[PDB]
Amino acid sequence: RFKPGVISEELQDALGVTDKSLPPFIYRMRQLGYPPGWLK
Amino acid sequence: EADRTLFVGNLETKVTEELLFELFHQAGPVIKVKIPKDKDGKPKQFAFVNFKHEVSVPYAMNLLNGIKLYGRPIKIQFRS
Ligand SMILES: [Br-]
Ligand SMILES: [Br-]
Ligand SMILES: [Br-]
Ligand SMILES: [Br-]
Ligand SMILES: [Cl-]
Ligand SMILES: [Sm+3]
Ligand SMILES: [Sm+3]
Ligand SMILES: [Sm+3]
Repeated sequence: RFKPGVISEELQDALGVTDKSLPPFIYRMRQLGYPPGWLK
Repeated sequence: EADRTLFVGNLETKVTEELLFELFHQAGPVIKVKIPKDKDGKPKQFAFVNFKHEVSVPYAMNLLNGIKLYGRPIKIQFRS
């Protein structure tokens, strides 16, 4: 099942995200809506 | 076809196909990511992302264009 915003430690560090902080693209996902390709 | 693919440029040298696969997997199921090589075998600084669904392509543009990987904003372009 798709888990929005659940990412690996490698990707967290690549995105500059510290612990207990939202990935930057999640702020966009919450306004754009659920990814259409994952709709079920 | 090209309907389901994106061009991703301005990649920091440490960006890999694996990393881009995971990131764009957030926009929709990804089939494959390809960072091409030159004749000498050196990876380029851009990638092609192949999605399972065309609908993921405009969404990924809005979700991810300009997001920083290792401090550099990725530059997404449509291929179709
Ligand atoms: Br969310
Ligand atoms: Br790679
Ligand atoms: Br090429
Ligand atoms: Br192209
Ligand atoms: Cl490769
Ligand atoms: Sm088609
Ligand atoms: Sm079409
Ligand atoms: Sm690995």
